[PDB]
Amino acid sequence: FPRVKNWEVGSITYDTLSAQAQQDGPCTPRRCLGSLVFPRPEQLLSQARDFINQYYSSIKRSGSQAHEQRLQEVEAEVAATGTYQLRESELVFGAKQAWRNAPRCVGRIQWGKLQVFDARDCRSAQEMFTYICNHIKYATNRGNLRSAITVFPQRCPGRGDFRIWNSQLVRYAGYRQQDGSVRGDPANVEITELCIQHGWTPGNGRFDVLPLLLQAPDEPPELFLLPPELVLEVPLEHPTLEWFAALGLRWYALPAVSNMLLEIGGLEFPAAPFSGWYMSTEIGTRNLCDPHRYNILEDVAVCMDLDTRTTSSLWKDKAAVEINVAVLHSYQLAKVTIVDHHAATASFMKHLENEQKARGGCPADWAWIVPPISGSLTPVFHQEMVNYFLSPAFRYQPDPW
Amino acid sequence: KFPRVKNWEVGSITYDTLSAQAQQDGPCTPRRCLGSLVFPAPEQLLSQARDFINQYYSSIKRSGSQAHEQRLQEVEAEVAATGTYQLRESELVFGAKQAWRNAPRCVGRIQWGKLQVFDARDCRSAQEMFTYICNHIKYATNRGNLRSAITVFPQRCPGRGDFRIWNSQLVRYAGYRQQDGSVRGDPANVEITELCIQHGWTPGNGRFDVLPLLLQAPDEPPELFLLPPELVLEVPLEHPTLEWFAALGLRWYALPAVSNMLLEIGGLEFPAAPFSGWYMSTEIGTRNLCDPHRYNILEDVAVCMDLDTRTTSSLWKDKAAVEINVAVLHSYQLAKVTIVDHHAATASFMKHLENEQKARGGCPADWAWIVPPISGSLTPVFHQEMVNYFLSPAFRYQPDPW
Ligand code: HEM
Ligand code: HEM
Ligand SMILES: CCN(C)CCN1CCCc2cc(NC(=N)c3cccs3)ccc21
Ligand SMILES: CCN(C)CCN1CCCc2cc(NC(=N)c3cccs3)ccc21
Ligand SMILES: C[C@H](O)[C@H](O)[C@H]1CNc2nc(N)[nH]c(=O)c2N1
Ligand SMILES: C[C@H](O)[C@H](O)[C@H]1CNc2nc(N)[nH]c(=O)c2N1
Ligand SMILES: [Cl-]
Ligand SMILES: [Cl-]
Ligand SMILES: [Gd]
Ligand SMILES: [Gd]
Ligand SMILES: [Zn+2]
Repeated sequence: FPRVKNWEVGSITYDTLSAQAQQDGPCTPRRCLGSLVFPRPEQLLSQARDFINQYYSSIKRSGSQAHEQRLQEVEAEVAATGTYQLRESELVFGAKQAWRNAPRCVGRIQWGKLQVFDARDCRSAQEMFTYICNHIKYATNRGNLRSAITVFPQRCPGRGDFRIWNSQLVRYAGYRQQDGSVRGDPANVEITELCIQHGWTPGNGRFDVLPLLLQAPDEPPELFLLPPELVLEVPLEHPTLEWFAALGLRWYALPAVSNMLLEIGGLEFPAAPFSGWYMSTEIGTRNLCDPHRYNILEDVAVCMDLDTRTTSSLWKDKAAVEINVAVLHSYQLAKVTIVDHHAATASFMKHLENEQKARGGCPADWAWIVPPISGSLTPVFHQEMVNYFLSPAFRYQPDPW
Repeated sequence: KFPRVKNWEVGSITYDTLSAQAQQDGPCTPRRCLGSLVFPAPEQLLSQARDFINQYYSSIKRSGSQAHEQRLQEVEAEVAATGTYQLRESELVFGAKQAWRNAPRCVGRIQWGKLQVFDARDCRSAQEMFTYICNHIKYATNRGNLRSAITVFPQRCPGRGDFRIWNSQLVRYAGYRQQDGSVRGDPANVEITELCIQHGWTPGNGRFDVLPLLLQAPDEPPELFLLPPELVLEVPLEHPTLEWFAALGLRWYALPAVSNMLLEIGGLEFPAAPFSGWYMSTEIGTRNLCDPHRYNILEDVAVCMDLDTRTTSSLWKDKAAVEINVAVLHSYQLAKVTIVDHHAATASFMKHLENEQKARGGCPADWAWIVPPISGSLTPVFHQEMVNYFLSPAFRYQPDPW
């Protein structure tokens, strides 16, 4: 039972929950691979039993009545068909547990508040688009963002798969050059090349919201233009740097992850987009200041008249902080839900104490919980953490080509 | 079948073949990663020594030669006759550099080849130990132009107790448990402060009181020694544009000299071998001054800056910590004392990673320690995957002598 210390306070806890880890991670006694982003048929019934048992434990209903009974239908269901369907409540309870189990999510204090749009009866690329559109409208909610996941049908053999080709529902274009250099978002240059190579007419500039390459089983994808009134965006301005708005920066309101594979009770949903709301450092520090992203750090520093000629003026640090200040200011003025890295990390500490008394620990990936600016100024920096894989869970999956 | 490692900023990909040589085992399993934890028979002495000698004769391109096999037999024979063996002076110098080279949480390893090794293995008392230590401080400080050095005291050996330095660093500030349960001075040093007093030290009552050295000779109680004030170079902290900052009265010392770690070379153990380089500014500005459990100045600085401290989304914490690091850098440059900022230091660590990949096929690195505690993704190490593992020779932690 791994001993875990908080170095700010001196408190000690043991992670007893770690003892139930499943799909093994990448580390061995001889080397640690915790800093790697992507680390490297009678079985369906075993993962199926375990999830059903997890369900009835939560609802105070282990050992009696329907506990026995639901174990049988999935037995018989896989006996005849080779797979099974989840009760709508299970799909809801599995959805929330997989969020609860995501080691890299700092927002999990919210895990109990989630809206599951059951789209298991989906049947075409036109059906998805409206299911995605109800999601985006429901989650955006005029800027009062609400956590939501939409679950499309569970993959089966013999036929294809529902898969959203974009990493997120809202992404910006990336246009190349004679010199290769990208106008727009360099992270999305690939999916931008597939969107043009499928019908879309490429826009002019930096923040062109990409279309949507949606793919119904077996058939090639179809482009879908997003309603410009459905894509809530926030123009970026700074509370006191008057020229900041003139930089013409923007970001969208809804972070909606549309390529991860949701896995409940052994069933694999390759299309199950979840959305929440942003922590401000994601937009201000990574999206805008990463060297391989919008890479605006130096442009902002010039406007602040900072001394970029020496690293020890800390001009990068100063410009980055104001970029974050502008993100937070802009989202609040637009009345769009956003959380700063200080409040977010402090709620995660509260989440860890919650998870300690409830489940005896919490899987957390320290490198992704600590925010990308001001890490030791947040409490999670001084908190030792244990990282492992529990089920149900979200997983990464190969790109569909 | 070797770990593939990606740099996300540039796209490059390498494989860490050196990790397969990992001479020991860390805390992680396929079940669970514990990488974020701060603290994770002659035959066996023989194979450790054998591996080091192999290493030493590889570095001098005498791999598998006459001298090489001579030394193997010599060591084999001396472990048989005495239970231990003795390092040659050149072996000791090579082993101390390799221990630095191998330290996975050190971001300054671009420097690992430039290390001054003082051989103190003939040391005989606590009083002589004090003289070697004072010479180390004087040489490494060098009036502000810092030089990396290590002084290596007699090795652990059967029949005799250990040489130990009780202090965690050669220069530390006292932490006096005030009567409110609070602390005046550095709270990380309350324990060693209590010990110095208990061992005869007359304590001061300032925030920046330099601790005496508690030096333990084999099978002897520790003995108190005061550092000559003019040996301890300090930097008063001022800010280039915030003139009230000087009125905080903050100081820090020039020489970071870690004195409580164990140096391991070829199975031999040196419980007392203090080493010193120079500071990266974030250690002082972010960790030592702003950690809530250290000097914890962040809020008092933000109030003085007139930041809005009632709400977190004003980023007052971030703004105040950035100005504290600016003051640290400005002050050390003013005083002409070596210091490196986290941008320069992480840039040079990327070059070390590239040197080490051509040289040994990889480099053991602890990502959570290499990425600075502010502005992480603004430095290139943030976007570099890393493989953490233990190679020997090595610096290791060891239990406190008391
Ligand atoms: C409600 C506010 C939320 C906030 C502020 C938040 C914040 C974050 C952040 C900053 C990350 C860092 C990962 C990255 O940037 O690539 C992350 C990871 C993640 N989040 Fe959340 N999140 C929220 C809600 C949710 C919800 C509703 C779900 C799903 C139901 C979710 C699932 C995940 C997953 C799967 C990851 C990646 C975990 C991994 O790769 O191991 N989050 N979150
Ligand atoms: C010359 C400039 C140097 C710089 C800028 C530097 C920088 C650093 C920093 C920032 C850390 C993390 C420590 C912390 O945050 O508490 C560290 C760790 C460390 N450094 Fe260096 N260092 C330097 C020289 C040296 C030398 C000369 C040695 C030994 C001969 C050394 C050995 C170590 C070790 C053993 C650790 C801890 C590694 C571990 O616990 O696994 N460093 N260094
Ligand atoms: C490709 C970029 N990285 C590697 C993965 C993208 N991703 C993976 C899933 C977690 C994640 C979270 C955010 N932000 C959020 N707050 C949320 C998105 C959805 C619910 S909350 C943004 C991106 C990602
Ligand atoms: C005990 C507290 N933690 C765990 C480690 C503190 N420590 C010991 C390990 C290395 C270390 C390095 C620095 N800084 C430096 N630049 C140096 C010190 C000596 C040469 S360079 C400061 C403190 C520490
Ligand atoms: C190499 C390193 O693991 C990589 O840059 C990680 C570090 N931590 C991160 N943390 C979050 N939240 N998001 C990221 O993309 C990353 N990138
Ligand atoms: C618990 C956590 O691992 C701990 O606070 C670590 C994180 N990274 C660090 N990195 C450095 N360089 N020094 C430290 O003391 C720490 N502390
Ligand atoms: Cl994003
Ligand atoms: Cl220090
Ligand atoms: Gd101007
Ligand atoms: Gd001023
Ligand atoms: Zn690990």
